[PDB]
Amino acid sequence: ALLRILKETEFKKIKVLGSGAFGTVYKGLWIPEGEKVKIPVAIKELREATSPKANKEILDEAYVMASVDNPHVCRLLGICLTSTVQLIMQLMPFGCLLDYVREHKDNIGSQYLLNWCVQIAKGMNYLEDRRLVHRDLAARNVLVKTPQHVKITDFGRAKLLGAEEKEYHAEGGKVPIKWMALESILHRIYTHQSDVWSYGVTVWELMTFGSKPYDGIPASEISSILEKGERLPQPPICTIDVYMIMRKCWMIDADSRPKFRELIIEFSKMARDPQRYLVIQGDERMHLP
Repeated sequence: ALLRILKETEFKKIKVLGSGAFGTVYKGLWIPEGEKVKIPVAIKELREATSPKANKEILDEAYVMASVDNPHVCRLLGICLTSTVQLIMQLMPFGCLLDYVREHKDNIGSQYLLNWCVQIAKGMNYLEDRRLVHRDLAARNVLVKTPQHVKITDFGRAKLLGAEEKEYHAEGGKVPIKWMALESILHRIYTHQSDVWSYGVTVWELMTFGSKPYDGIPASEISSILEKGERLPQPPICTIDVYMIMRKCWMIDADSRPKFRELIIEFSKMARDPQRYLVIQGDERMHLP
């Protein structure tokens, strides 16, 4: 019902935006048959797998994906199954949040930063409610609909847990070490609470205006430094209150980390009085479109 099935006659890939492990993302146009509307979209065309899923398997997954409906998660709008699988998704015109904060850092104030933290927490809480573990939360995977509104995107790593499953046990390959919880690095275990760890790193990326975490430190050494108790440093604009939330996200004991529902509450409080919680030079003079 929520998932639209498209024919190749109903959309066009216009411009390549990027490529990754699972396929290629395009800017495109969706012109639904008979509807007399033209809708800007993102299209991801998936690479051919060694063992392609049957169409029935693909549609079953797509119907679940299409049902993920939250203001802060990028939604699958439709799918086309031909020689390739093409996913038609909401278009976030401003690109990823990491590049955005690097490009516009001189004009980003406390209100925007804290609002973004709230929105990301709300999106993640919704995913948790849907039993989805994202597994790749990072500023590069948060997309910008408008400067005032961001959406988390799943590029293919998200996993649905069974009603009685509390963990996803991964099967190896390339992983974003510097965003991962220790239990994920050491044991390939992923949970909603390991997503919370990654949320903390994502917030750190934002508060440093797009700094690279553990810059210059080899990925192979990360688990070692985490075990010693080392963590990402307090961003200069962060009050102790904000940094202490981030540090709680990186507790070794996963159940000692905040829940996303708690993060929504705490950052919502702070977003109501942003200059109390982040100290940015010239904050009251900045402006975004």
